[PDB]
Amino acid sequence: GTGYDLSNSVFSPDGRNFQVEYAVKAVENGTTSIGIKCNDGVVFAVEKLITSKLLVPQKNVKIQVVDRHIGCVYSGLIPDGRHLVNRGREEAASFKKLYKTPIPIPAFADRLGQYVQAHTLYNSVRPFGVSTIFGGVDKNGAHLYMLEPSGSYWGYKGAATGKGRQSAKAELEKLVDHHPEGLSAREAVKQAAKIIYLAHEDNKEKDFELEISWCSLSETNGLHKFVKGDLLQEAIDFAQKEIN
Amino acid sequence: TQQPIVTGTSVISMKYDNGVIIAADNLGSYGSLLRFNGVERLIPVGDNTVVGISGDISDMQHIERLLKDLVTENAYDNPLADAEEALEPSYIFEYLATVMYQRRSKMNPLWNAIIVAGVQSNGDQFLRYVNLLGVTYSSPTLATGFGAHMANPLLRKVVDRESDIPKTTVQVAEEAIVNAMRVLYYRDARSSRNFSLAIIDKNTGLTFKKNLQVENMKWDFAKDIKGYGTQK
Repeated sequence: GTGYDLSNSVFSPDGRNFQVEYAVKAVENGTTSIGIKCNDGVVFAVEKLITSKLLVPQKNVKIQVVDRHIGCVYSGLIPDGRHLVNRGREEAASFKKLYKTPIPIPAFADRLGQYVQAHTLYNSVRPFGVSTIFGGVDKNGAHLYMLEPSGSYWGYKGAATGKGRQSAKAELEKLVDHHPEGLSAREAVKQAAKIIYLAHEDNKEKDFELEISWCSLSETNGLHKFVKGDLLQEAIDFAQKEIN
Repeated sequence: TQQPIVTGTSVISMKYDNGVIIAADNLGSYGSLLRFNGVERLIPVGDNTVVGISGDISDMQHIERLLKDLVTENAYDNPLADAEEALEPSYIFEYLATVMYQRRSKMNPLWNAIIVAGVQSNGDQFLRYVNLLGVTYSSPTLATGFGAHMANPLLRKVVDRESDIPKTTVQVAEEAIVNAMRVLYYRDARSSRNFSLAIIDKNTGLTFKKNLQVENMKWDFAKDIKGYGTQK
């Protein structure tokens, strides 16, 4: 309403920053983005909508890499989403030089959430308008976070954001109940795809493109790499099979 | 103003018809004391280039992260880049040239003698020298340091000019590399028996052999020799 927005660092008598909550409103309007934790990896899946037949698909991603082992995928406004991964990239690089070991996955969550926080702290600069699901495999195993534009991060077994986030979490809800273990890496590829099919029944106007990436201990060798080919076809056949 | 502390000695290399051979002894020498042994000189950068470094081990490690970060950077800002806009020797070579020149002009250089050897995306052999000074030249045979003087004239028989690259095979080149290593073990006090040897090919890729030894070490003429020149 009126008062205590116009700025993002002015409290109200309810203790709540208005501008920042509208930051979360921006993330809803963006595309359906999900990430799945497994006990040996992590799998990232995305709905990159097809906005024309003049678009070139699977050549514009919302997947980005951090170091060579941390996957990232964003919801919200697309170039804001670029900018925050860029920050990630400078920290990855810097940490790796000084200590000569990769960025730990818990270490990463702390550091990102703090830049988000320096921009919610000053009245003068805007906050971020994107969420970032991220994680990978390191020496202390797989771990998965989702970072809110509010300044907050938590561990998750399955994290979802975007418009079709209501449907995707409902499917993820089955995934936790049914496997306490978070599911094997291989089946979670075909799973990651299924959820995005059922969640594009809320962005049904347009066409979509599924791109999948993963980081797995014994199958992507602790490093991040794209999922392609026969594996990709299978994730598609599986999703398809079960929407029908 | 820097003085080197622990230094590596010598890198030898030459062209062949299907790639390049880069090799050097494994050693960290603190002056008179041969302090550190098994100190890997050859850092592979991607899998289509090996970058060899002799000189200061301090600046060796420092470059080792910056090259690994050069690939990590290539992955950044693109959907693919490891075969799509694949990495080339040419990028490394100039990256290294700019940095060492800038640091030398700030009067606190990077103290190395560098051989970049790989095969391009075009497949054309790339073999070029870069150093603290900022010197750059491309030659059919290269060697750094002491090997520059000593072992290189042996490699210059095998290939004289640049139009004599296709007459050397992988077998011919390698046999000569071993011969150059034999010379260096003998008559350099800061060479070591141990050596690593990377063979870069365009139709096969990287085979990297570790911990080879010099064979056919001749010393049976030494028993016969007596005195300092005159034996009373």
